[PDB]
Amino acid sequence: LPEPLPQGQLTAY
Amino acid sequence: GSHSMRYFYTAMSRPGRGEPRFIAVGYVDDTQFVRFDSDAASPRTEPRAPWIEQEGPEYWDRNTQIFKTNTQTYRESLRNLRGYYNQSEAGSHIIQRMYGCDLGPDGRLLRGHDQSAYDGKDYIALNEDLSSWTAADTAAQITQRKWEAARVAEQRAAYLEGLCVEWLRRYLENGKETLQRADPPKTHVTHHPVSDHEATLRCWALGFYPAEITLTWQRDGEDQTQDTELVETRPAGDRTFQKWAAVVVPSGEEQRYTCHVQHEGLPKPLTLRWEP
Amino acid sequence: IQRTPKIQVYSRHPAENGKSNFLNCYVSGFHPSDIEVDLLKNGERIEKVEHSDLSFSKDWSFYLLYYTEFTPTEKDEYACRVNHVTLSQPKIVKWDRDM
Repeated sequence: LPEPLPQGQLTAY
Repeated sequence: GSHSMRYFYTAMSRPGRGEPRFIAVGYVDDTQFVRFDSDAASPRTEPRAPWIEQEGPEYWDRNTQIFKTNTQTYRESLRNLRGYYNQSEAGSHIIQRMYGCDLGPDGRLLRGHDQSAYDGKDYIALNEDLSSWTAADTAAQITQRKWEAARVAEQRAAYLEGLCVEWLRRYLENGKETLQRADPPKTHVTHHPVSDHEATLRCWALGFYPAEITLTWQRDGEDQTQDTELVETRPAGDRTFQKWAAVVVPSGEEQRYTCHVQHEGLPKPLTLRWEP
Repeated sequence: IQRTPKIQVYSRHPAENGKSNFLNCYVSGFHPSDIEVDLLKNGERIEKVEHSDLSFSKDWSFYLLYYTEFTPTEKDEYACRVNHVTLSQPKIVKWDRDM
């Protein structure tokens, strides 16, 4: 299983 | 034995040829088990090993959402990195990420990994502490600060110590007949004259899993490292791997050379000679 | 900065004339990821060729396996043909059953 999405906004680079 | 899980993400911009392509592949050791490709007719997470197929719809849709959202975010990241390096909108660029967890022989977390690169060069990496970042340059420093402000490391740590280990253990159990099976190399030594006074000795390892292997030639018990020609370990396509090592030796000195083979699947380390 | 592909051409199983096998071309160590790979039979492009999913090594370089079913004979010649931004012309590596 890959890293799940965070509860908030997925942080871009 | 010991085991690891890794996801490999690749995001590639292509100005004038649509939006950046995102691909993700998942591995346990040297076995790929999933893929996602944003360029597929109908982008979705797909099974690539038999033991993952028993996972339910819930799992496949969960993966797919993760990969769909990441596809969009990496597009933003590519825009951002082009700016951090003051690059023209004309060129194609790549962000890579590789991350996952390592377990020791008793199933415990050995360590986590989460590394990223831009155009093939180290960009930012999570330190072994899973708390702090190493940034390669002043561009990566912008990401570091953003990631520090957003408490990203805590998110990565929680995954690497939690879900990553838990799911790896599940996969190792489900695929135990292959994932926890080491197949030893089948070996032989060939002999090919190169001239009247020199011959090639080639030591072969075929059909082994996992890929990790040590193949060396010795002369009179001394390693012939600089004089050995050593090809990269290569996939056979049936899950197994192949490798060879070659040395060129004076004709008549063949019996002074020994091939040594170390592999997890061997009851004992191997010592081979040419057998006329 | 760019990295040129390494290329190996070989069979899945030890080759035996008249026996069905798989012809492999493993291209690795390259960057960026765009790459063109053909398998050739007697100098002609083979039509049904599959490849692995794009992935990469710890040094960030990419690797791909291209493959197709074939039946080796003593007279038929096989080869892999590769192009990449790093190459001025396509590079051809012949299949040698001893390599």
